[PDB]
Amino acid sequence: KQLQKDKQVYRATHRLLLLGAGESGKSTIVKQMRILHVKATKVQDIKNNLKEAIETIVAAMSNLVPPVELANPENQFRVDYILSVMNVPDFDFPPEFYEHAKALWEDEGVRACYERSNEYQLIDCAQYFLDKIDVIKQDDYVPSDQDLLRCRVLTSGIFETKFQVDKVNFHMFDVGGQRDERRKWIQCFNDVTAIIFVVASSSYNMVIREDNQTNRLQEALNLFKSIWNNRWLRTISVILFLNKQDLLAEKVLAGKSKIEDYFPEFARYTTPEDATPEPGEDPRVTRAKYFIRDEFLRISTASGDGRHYCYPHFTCAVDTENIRRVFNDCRDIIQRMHLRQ
Amino acid sequence: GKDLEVEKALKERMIHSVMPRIIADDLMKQGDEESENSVKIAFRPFKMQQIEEVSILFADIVGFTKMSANKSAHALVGLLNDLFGRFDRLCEETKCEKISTLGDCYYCVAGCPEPRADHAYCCIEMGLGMIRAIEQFCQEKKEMVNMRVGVHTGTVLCGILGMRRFKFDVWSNDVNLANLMEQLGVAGKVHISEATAKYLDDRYEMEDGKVTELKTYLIAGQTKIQSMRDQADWLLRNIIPYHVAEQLKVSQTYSKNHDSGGVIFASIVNFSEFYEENYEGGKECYRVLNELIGDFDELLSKPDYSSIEKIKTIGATYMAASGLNATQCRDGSHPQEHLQILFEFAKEMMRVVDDFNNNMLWFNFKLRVGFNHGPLTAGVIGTTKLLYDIWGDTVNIASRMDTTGVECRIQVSEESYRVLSKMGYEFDYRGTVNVKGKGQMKTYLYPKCTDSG
Ligand SMILES: Nc1nc2c(ncn2[C@@H]2O[C@H](COP(=O)(O)OP(=O)(O)OP(O)(O)=S)[C@@H](O)[C@H]2O)c(=O)[nH]1
Ligand SMILES: [Mg+2]
Repeated sequence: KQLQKDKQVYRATHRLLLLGAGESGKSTIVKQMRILHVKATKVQDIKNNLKEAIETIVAAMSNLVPPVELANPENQFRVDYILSVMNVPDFDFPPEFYEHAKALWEDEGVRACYERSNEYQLIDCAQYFLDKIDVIKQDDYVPSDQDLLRCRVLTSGIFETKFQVDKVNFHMFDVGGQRDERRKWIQCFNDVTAIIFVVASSSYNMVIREDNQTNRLQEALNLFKSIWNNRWLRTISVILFLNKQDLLAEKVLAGKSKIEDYFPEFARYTTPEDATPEPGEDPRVTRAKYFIRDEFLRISTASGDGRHYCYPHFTCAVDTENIRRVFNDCRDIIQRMHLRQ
Repeated sequence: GKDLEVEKALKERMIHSVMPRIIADDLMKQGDEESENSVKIAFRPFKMQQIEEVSILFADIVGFTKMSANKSAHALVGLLNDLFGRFDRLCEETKCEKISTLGDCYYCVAGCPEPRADHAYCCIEMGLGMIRAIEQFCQEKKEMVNMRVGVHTGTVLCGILGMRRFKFDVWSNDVNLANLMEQLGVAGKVHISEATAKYLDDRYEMEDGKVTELKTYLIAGQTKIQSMRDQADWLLRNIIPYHVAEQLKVSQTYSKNHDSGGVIFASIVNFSEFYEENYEGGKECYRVLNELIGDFDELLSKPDYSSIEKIKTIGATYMAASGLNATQCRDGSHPQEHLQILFEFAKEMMRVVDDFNNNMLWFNFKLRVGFNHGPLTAGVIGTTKLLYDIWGDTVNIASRMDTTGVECRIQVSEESYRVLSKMGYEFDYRGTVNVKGKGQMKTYLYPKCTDSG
């Protein structure tokens, strides 16, 4: 039949369903895993990232509570030029366009525009790729893995990606997370082992690309509550993640954002004693990241009845070593979980 | 004693009457006893193979009701069994697996379990044979009924969904496509698609038959036993209800008019736009669907829904009926109170899908229910191929009620409105529906303008 061993090597596979709202890092984390354990369109979609980023910047310059004004309005034509390429499906990416994007990226009114990136939708790899692609204005360069991991390509449908870990098979399901995709999840809720639930902790002061009227993190909490009690997942552990750590750190140490302004139950929140922060880690940032961890663990406290356990970690998906450590721990946990049957 | 093998022969007949020969013998190795654990928890279990390169053939009696006008409520079953028996004879002659008989419609697949390469030939040749057989019945019993035939080839996923009255069946966009192409097929001649002409190899009288209104064509020619008796009793109460299980013990066939009886068709509106086939055949969408249908089969097992019978489930559609246990009037009970409880079933199953919509994240199912009541005829089809089913005018009137229905609301027929109105429910007049076969009809939806207005 040759099917007995096939079934028994199936039963020896760890199914890691990646869930969590959009722009969180499911695709980034699975890119990370394949990098750690494993043809030219990539540069093109990186340039698409650049174009979309710079366009969102220049476009939102007019639609804030003040219209953002360039400190050097003599480059106004440049802005207009960028507004001219706004929707051109094909594009040659000329060098004059790149010089335009840079010359705008140097103005400080543009900078004050960018710093208010929470009042409008924007990709997270904008300020990075602007600077890093200024170097690759040429043509004969292929970008490093760091550029390939900050690459923002949209996820549309179940992407089943396999990999092995020292003689342990692994079959994970990268999944989209936007509202239109959330009907596709319930396909792959069958005998899945662990549900890596990615969350963007630095997305507490922004709004979703669904309706620009829901706090990204409040939305993520609603979705976590929704899949925590999902009557097909009242038996499967939710290895929570809290992705985008460094962005969160920069936001808190920036002092401009007020989490208590976005979430009222932070002012009367205390740092918990189970804190295990690395040396040289700000107590304010630490209190904040653990506040969000508590807001996610409360959801995993009021229900469940001890049939499924949430195992929150912390992670920065663009830090390969961070994913290495947290995934070794994940490997322990899912070794303990998969065998639970 | 030895009689155990007799009961196992019975159970084997029962299986062979609900699933193809192939998978019937496949389920006769009893290695994986997970169905044995269905006889005796998160996702209900089900098996559905996504098979490509199979043909589908539907065939509906043309002018059926005009024939079933004034039969004896028993001669109808007689002639119908004769017809489908000729059809099964042709199936074995032509090596093609029938699947079921949707009321008046009859349909088959050309080797889904055991694939074939001539399957288009097999299918349309069976179609031509069916034309011949209905033509011979037309001039044998002298009935003015021919049957329109439709064929479409492609990929289908075949399996079992449901717990009560489960039967091996097929599902796809291709199945529904063969269905509509039969619906658009002119009587007497097989109405085929581009997808089957693309390898018909032109060995037949090709005739490009446009619709009178995707490049379709037309063709016309050229001890230990207790477990076993338990399992067999369960499979039988599955395939046919209790009262017929009694009556069939002593009689070869079965047939029964029911002057009063209600029937509901609950069709999920937005399934075919929840079903995205980009995954592994998208059979996981059908897994979610089976998880739903499980909740209706669960509803059946309530106490007060004893008199309700799930007749069958036709793809996404769910077909239920009542007024079949009612065999004697009771002094303290009202006669047509059963129509209440069946109606309540409707309401409840509506509520059921809302529970399923709590566990369905950022998507909602919406089922429209059509309700009718009146006269009907229940019968049992084959011998060694048992198939309980009902026909009449309530069946088709309720089906065309539902198919013309509105989701999240119960479209009720007029006299059903009259009888239910006194029973406390408040309906709202919809207007007038143009029911194929009845022209204009007056309709009343159940919820008193549940939406805004
Ligand atoms: N700084 C930082 N940025 C991150 C991290 N993880 C993801 N990002 C950024 O967030 C953005 C969104 O990541 P992305 O890969 O699109 O998630 P996704 O799962 O694909 O989101 P979607 O497809 O469901 S909409 C990307 O620009 C990526 O660079 C992180 O750990 N640190
Ligand atoms: Mg993604």
